[PDB]
Amino acid sequence: GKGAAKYGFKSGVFPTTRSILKSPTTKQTDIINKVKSPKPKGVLGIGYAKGV
Amino acid sequence: EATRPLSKRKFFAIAEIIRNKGQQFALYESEAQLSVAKEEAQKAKEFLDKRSVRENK
RNA sequence: CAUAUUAUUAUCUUAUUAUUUAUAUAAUAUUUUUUAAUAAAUAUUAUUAAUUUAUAUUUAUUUAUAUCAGAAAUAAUAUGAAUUAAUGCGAAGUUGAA
RNA sequence: CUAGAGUCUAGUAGUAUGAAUACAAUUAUUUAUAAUAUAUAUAUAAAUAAUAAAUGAAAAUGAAAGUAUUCCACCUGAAGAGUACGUUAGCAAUAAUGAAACUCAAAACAAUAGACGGUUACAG
RNA sequence: UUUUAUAUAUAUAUAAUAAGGAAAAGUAUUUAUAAGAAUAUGAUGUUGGUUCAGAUUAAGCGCUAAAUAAGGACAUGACACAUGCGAAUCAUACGUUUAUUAUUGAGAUAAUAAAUAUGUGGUGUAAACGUGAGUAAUUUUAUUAGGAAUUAAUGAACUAUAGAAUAAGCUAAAUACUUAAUAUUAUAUAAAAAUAAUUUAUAUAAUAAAAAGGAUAUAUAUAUAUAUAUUUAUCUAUAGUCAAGCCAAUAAUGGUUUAGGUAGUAGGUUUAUUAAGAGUUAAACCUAGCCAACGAUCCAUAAUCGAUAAUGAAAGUUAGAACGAUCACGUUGACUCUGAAAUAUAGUCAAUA
Ligand SMILES: [Mg+2]
Ligand SMILES: [Mg+2]
Ligand SMILES: [Mg+2]
Ligand SMILES: [Mg+2]
Ligand SMILES: [Mg+2]
Ligand SMILES: [Mg+2]
Ligand SMILES: [Mg+2]
Ligand SMILES: [Mg+2]
Ligand SMILES: [Mg+2]
Ligand SMILES: [Mg+2]
Ligand SMILES: [Mg+2]
Ligand SMILES: [Mg+2]
Ligand SMILES: [Mg+2]
Ligand SMILES: [Mg+2]
Ligand SMILES: [Mg+2]
Ligand SMILES: [Mg+2]
Repeated sequence: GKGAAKYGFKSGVFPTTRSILKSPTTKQTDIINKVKSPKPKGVLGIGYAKGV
Repeated sequence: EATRPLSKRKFFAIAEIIRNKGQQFALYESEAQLSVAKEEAQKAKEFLDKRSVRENK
C-alpha cells in the first residue's frame, strides 16, 4: 500500500505498453543528429580514443 | 569500457588514458637511474680533483 | 564407543551414453568378375535369385577417455550415549567473621 | 620461567577524564619577557585559586565534564562469566579472543534525613 | 580628516583652515505531524531492565453461536497412496465393413445411405495445474531510457504479399516414410563516413534448402483419364507481430569460536563445439597469478519479488498464505532423440516402493 503511493495510489500493474515502431523513423531528424554527431572522448567519453 | 566477455572475470577494456602519471613514473625512473649517474661521476671527479689540488699544497 | 546423510577421491567396480581405436568369407544398398532359372525370336540375348568384387549406411566384436550408481578411505553436517565438568534455582537452616 | 655462557648474559611474554582544531567574562596571585621613567599599583603571555555564564542526575566541572568540528576505541539489566569449549602464541606457566542455556525483577549511581560504629573529638 | 604657512634637514615639528540639509497626499491555500503507564527508594533525582496500553494474523484452542453476500482454506512428512476422473480429436489423409439402386456374372464397378479411432496416419500434452525439495548465485530474483559476440540463410503460428506444388521407390494405400529433380554468407571492385571499422552498391561463388493432396461441381472427349472453377490443405521467399539464447553494473540471512582459500586455480595464445562471447566443456602451449579482516573459503538456513499483506508519524521492520511477476521441480541421478527452444512429468539405464 505504501509503494502504490509512488505511482498515484494505484494497486496492480498493467503490462508495459509496446512500441509500434521499435526504432526511430527517418523523418525524426533529431535522433539521427544525435546518432551521427561527433562522439565525445574524455572524462565523459563513449568510445576508444584515437591511438587506443 | 564494457566489451564482450574476454575471460571469466574480464568484461571491460581500456578505452582512454585520462592521465598517464604512471607512465610518467616509469619514464622518470628509467631516466633518473643514469641522469643521477652522470652527475655522480662528475662530482667524484671534482672531489678527487680538489683532493689533488690540496695535495700540491 | 554407536547410528545416519551429503561431499570428495592418485583407489576398486560399472549400467547406459559420447567421442575414439582397431577387426570382420558380418550384413544392407549400389559397381565389377561371374553361376543357375526364366522369357522372346532365329547360336542365343537379355532378365530375376544366388557367387566373387569396393564405396557408403549400420550391426557384432574389441582398444582408450569420461560417465548414473555402488562400494573402501577421509572429512564434515547431524542424531543418541555409559563416564564426566561447570553453574542456576529453591526449603528451613548449619558454620566462619571476609 | 626458557635457552647460551661461570652464578651471569640473551631472552620468551606483553599484564597491574583518548587525540587534534576554532572559540569562550572576571578577579586575585604568582611566573617569563617586553618596555617607560624603586615608580608607571606597567602591558603581553603561561601556572595557580575562587567565581560568572554555561553544562550536569547531581556531587562537581568551570578554559573543560562549556560552545562547535573530525578520527579512533568502548557500553547496551543483574548473575551465569571473563566462566566453558575451540583457536592463537608459548616446552610449560600463563596470556589473548570468548559465548550459550537456566534464574530473577531486579541492580546501580549522586544526594537527603536518620539511628548506628571500639568513628572522631568536644563539652554539659 | 584634508590643504596650505613658517622653520629645519623629498621629508620632519609646529599654526590655521571642514565641502556631506532632503521636507508632500494617494498608490486564504501556511502544508508533515511522533503522547505514554506500572515497578527503584525510608523519601528524592538519575541510569537500567521487566511488563502493560495499540494494530494485526496463513492462525490454533476454551466457551458460545442466527440468516445472508463476498474473500480464503495441509504452513508440518518434495511422506505413502485404495478408487473414479483430469487429453483428446479428425471418417473431407489412407484403409477396412455393410445396405439399396443401376450396369455387368461368387464377385466387379459406380451413385446414395451409413458403420469403422482394436489397422497405417495428422494435430495436441516445451502449455496449464500443483508444489517450494534444491538454490546464498557457476546459469537465481530485482533494477537499468545497459550492452554484444556487433546472436542463425531457426517460425514455432497468425497477418500482408508473390510464386511453386515434379518424378520414382516402399508400405495393402496415402497428406506415412525414404531417393532424386526445379526454386544469406564468402570472395573481388568501387563508394562513403556514424570509420582506423562498419555500411552501401555491384559482380561472381556456392545459396539451393521444399512440397500433398482431399471435398465438391462441371467440361471434354475415349468406367478411363484429362481441364477448369469453388473450397480446404501443403512448400518456398520478404517483412510485421509474438518470441527466444548470452553478458554486464547495484542489492539480496547468520556464524571468522570457519583466517587463510584457490591449482582450471587467475590471465594470455590457438584448436574443436555453438546461431553466438567466455577455462563452459575437451585438447595443446605459455605466464603466475586471482579472492581475502569493508570478511574470502567453509558451514547452517532460505525459493525471490511487487503498484501484494501487516505495522509505524516516517525511515524502516515482518510475511512471501491470498492477487500478480520470475525461477526450480513433477519419486531420485545421469545421459540420448526430436526440436528453434528439453539433460522434457518424453525415451534408455540405474536407485527406491
Ligand atoms: Mg518493591
Ligand atoms: Mg465461500
Ligand atoms: Mg505443502
Ligand atoms: Mg473413409
Ligand atoms: Mg489408430
Ligand atoms: Mg512445464
Ligand atoms: Mg510431408
Ligand atoms: Mg572453472
Ligand atoms: Mg528449502
Ligand atoms: Mg526470507
Ligand atoms: Mg524452495
Ligand atoms: Mg503467493
Ligand atoms: Mg495454499
Ligand atoms: Mg524436470
Ligand atoms: Mg508423490
Ligand atoms: Mg528429476
